[PDB]
Amino acid sequence: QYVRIKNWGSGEILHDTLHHKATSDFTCKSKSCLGSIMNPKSLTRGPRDKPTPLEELLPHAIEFINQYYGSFKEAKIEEHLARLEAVTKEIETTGTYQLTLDELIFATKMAWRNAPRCIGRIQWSNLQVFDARNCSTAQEMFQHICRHILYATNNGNIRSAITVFPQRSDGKHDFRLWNSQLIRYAGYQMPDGTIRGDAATLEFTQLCIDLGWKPRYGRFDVLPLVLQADGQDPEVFEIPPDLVLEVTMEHPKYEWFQELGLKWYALPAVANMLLEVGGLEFPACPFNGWYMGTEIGVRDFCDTQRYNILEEVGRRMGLETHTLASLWKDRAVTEINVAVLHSFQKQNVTIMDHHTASESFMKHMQNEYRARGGCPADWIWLVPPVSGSITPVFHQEMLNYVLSPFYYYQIEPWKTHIW
Amino acid sequence: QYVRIKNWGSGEILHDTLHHKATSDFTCKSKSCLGSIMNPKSLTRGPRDKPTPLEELLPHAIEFINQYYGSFKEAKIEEHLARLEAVTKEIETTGTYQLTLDELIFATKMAWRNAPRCIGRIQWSNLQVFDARNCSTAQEMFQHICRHILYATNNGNIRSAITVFPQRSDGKHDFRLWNSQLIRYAGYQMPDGTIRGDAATLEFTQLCIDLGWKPRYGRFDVLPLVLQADGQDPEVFEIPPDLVLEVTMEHPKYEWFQELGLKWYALPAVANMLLEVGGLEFPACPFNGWYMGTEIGVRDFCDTQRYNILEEVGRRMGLETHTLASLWKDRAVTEINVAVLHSFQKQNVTIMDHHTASESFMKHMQNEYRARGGCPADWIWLVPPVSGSITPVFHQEMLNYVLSPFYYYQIEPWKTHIW
Ligand code: HEM
Ligand code: HEM
Ligand SMILES: C[C@H](O)[C@H](O)[C@H]1CNc2nc(N)[nH]c(=O)c2N1
Ligand SMILES: C[C@H](O)[C@H](O)[C@H]1CNc2nc(N)[nH]c(=O)c2N1
Ligand SMILES: CCCNC(=[NH2+])NCCC[C@H](N)C(=O)O
Ligand SMILES: CCCNC(=[NH2+])NCCC[C@H](N)C(=O)O
Ligand SMILES: [Zn+2]
Repeated sequence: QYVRIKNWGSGEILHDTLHHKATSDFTCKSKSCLGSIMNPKSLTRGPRDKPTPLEELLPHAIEFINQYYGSFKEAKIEEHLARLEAVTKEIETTGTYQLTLDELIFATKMAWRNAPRCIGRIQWSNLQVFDARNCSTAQEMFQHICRHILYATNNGNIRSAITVFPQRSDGKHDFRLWNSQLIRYAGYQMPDGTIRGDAATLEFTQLCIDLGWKPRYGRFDVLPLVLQADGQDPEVFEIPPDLVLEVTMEHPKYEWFQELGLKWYALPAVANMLLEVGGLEFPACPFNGWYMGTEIGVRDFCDTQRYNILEEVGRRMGLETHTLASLWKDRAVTEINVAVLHSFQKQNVTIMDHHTASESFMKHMQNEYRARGGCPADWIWLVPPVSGSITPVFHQEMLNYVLSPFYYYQIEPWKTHIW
Repeated sequence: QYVRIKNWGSGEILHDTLHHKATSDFTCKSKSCLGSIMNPKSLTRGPRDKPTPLEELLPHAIEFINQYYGSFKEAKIEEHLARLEAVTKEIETTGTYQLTLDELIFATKMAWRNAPRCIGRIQWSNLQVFDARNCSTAQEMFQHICRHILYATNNGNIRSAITVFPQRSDGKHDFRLWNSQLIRYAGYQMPDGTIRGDAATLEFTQLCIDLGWKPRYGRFDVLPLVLQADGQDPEVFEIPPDLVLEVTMEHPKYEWFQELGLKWYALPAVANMLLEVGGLEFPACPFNGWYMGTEIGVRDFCDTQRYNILEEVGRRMGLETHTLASLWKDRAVTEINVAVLHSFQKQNVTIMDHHTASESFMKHMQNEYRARGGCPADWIWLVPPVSGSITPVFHQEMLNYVLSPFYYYQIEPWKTHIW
């Protein structure tokens, strides 16, 4: 039956039945809870050595095809049954199968719809799908990505999109983007122990250098694309500068803000996740949506492990930077968030504030429970890194489980690659 | 073995072995996660009808006695073995047993030390224990509580303390405080649909009225003590006003802040939890520590389901109160937090800001892993309702499990009481 779920802000009660359709075991044990683990094996889908067993594949394929045709208003049994038969024959004859374009589209949106850590899921149906399942070379990958970045950016009017490269076969010819995001700044560990740029890309940045890339040693040096096609070693490609849209940071009151020399890319695109559907796994499917202010303002700029600009902004605000109890951090981070939002709007780059994001997600979660009696949600990721209880999602109890289709994490390509 | 746990702010890794000592099953399933549930049955310890089975009691009692004597630097096998024998005889002869004062003290501090939702646990060893296991009447309960409130308040220099009433026997003669907190404001649903006071005490407040208490219908009317002794019906007692220390709210810049007419009690004391130790359950053991700013500033004052004063403060700050994306809520809530801290310090009432609290907890969590290879922690409760990622605990992965001794929740007394 259903798990009773409550919203303490409204007192509203919901019944989750959808959690029944969950697959394998999640992160938490029978007597313990590992919900605050960032990368649990339950959310990861690693390497392959041989094809996936027919006994396993077929059952999943049937289920997905059933899910697909099931999502239709006005059924099509005929086509449905015909498709079931066709897929079976294909698995029998080929050892796998191919999704129709419409099923891929459906699958990409469902996997998004089933992403528990995503707060923008109310947009799940508005998604552009670029079919690159035909791709054969890295150069071709590079071309597909450039087309993706260009379409997505749309001169600042960001559009959600995903590019689907070839599915995994024997797992010995994997298409993979060694990048965590299509566009990201490099991090360099200076000779003086210092760190210039984004400390989070330190390892990858060093990899790019090892792959022959030339380090510019700047705080905001966009990293190269490191593409691996058909199991082949990775080839490094520079992204055409004209394609990378950026926003320079400035505050609508503090004119000294510009003097910080801050900026960020406008396109947030996850590059290293794997799409799972009907038995199939796509280890290469970069997708993107648009930014939520706090991602840049709070995390990227203020994380102690990222740009860490919070004390500097505090000093320039003339705050009691040495009195933790003065709440100067609360003050600074809020002004940084205003700079980030204001700067995007000014330059006409689509962005969304955390309050608005939280509010729309609640609307979505309600549609979901009403539509399919549930919505997989990770409270720990869905609550903004600032203003927690000030947002409605904080007061909402939720269930986190892995359905299918789904976007999994993967093991760092350079850790599991036979050069 | 150990569960590897990481802190993404420092990159530091920890090994949790302590989770091994966990008892029953927690909240989360094998394929689902219910970590965001406020009141899971795994954290609740309900009513009793008959004594607790000797087969169950004895094993737990032995374990606790072993834990107790084990916590000693320089062992005392002799006394240890002697105590094991004495407790056994007692269970055999009486059908239960009594803890020595020192074991009760030890047990109250361990149960605190084992509270995953508590951020002040670095103070776990500094706790005053008032032994009221001899109490027989409500009047006596009322006297013990008054003594507790007086000792704890200490004219503003708050001291942590707990009062332990008689343990449960057959569960048909339970000592219980029908209150959620020793000191709390009443909530009244006005005739006009409105709500005056604290909306969170609406039901209880109505109960008090039903028990003959006279409603003053004010925004800050301290509620009466509703004590139930030896299974007897609850008797209502007014708390001596002189004993309830309060702080009037005022901002160190906005002089209009006082015009809001806000104030809060200085003593946060949980009244309705149950202490569990060596097979024994104490359904009545009010305890207290001191406030952390955000509890009042963010939750009590700004929760939409509490006093909900956030838009009013926003208007009086002249903020774009109708433009959610302006981040006015971030601005107001921060000033309210400054009012709350400033007002407590001004009136010399012990209080702690969330930044300082988060920092000390990290120090504690480190002592714990180093001391006993673990620390049960609920990330969802331990992260402040504001400034999330700005605090170190947000970047710390943690394991949540129920050890013993432990402070459990209980079912609302008025739901399970034979009048
Ligand atoms: C259109 C607006 C969108 C917004 C505003 C949005 C917002 C977010 C945010 C705030 C995160 C948190 C990232 C972090 O904290 O590191 C996230 C994660 C995620 N989103 Fe969305 N999202 C959007 C679109 C998408 C799209 C188009 C997809 C996929 C087709 C998607 C899939 C996911 C997944 C899988 C994660 C998890 C990433 C991870 O675990 O690192 N999102 N999203
Ligand atoms: C001395 C300083 C203390 C501080 C600053 C502190 C702080 C906190 C805070 C912030 C909460 C959150 C309450 C909420 O959000 O509703 C909490 C919960 C809790 N604390 Fe502590 N605490 C302190 C002392 C104590 C003491 C003395 C005990 C017990 C002997 C204790 C046991 C617990 C327990 C069981 C909870 C859970 C309450 C619930 O689930 O509603 N704390 N504490
Ligand atoms: C340890 C903890 O799980 C980790 O810091 C999480 C918390 N919540 C988060 N939420 C989002 N959206 N993104 C993150 O990176 C994190 N980090
Ligand atoms: C739904 C969710 O569990 C609930 O709102 C929690 C979140 N974290 C919390 N954390 C603390 N300290 N106190 C609370 O009351 C809550 N409420
Ligand atoms: C990839 C689609 C979802 N994208 C998104 N809203 N942001 C999450 C990734 C960007 C990352 N949080 C950053 O600020 O660097
Ligand atoms: C009871 C000991 C722990 N107390 C404490 N620090 N606060 C939690 C209870 C008070 C509650 N959060 C309130 O602001 O109304
Ligand atoms: Zn869990």
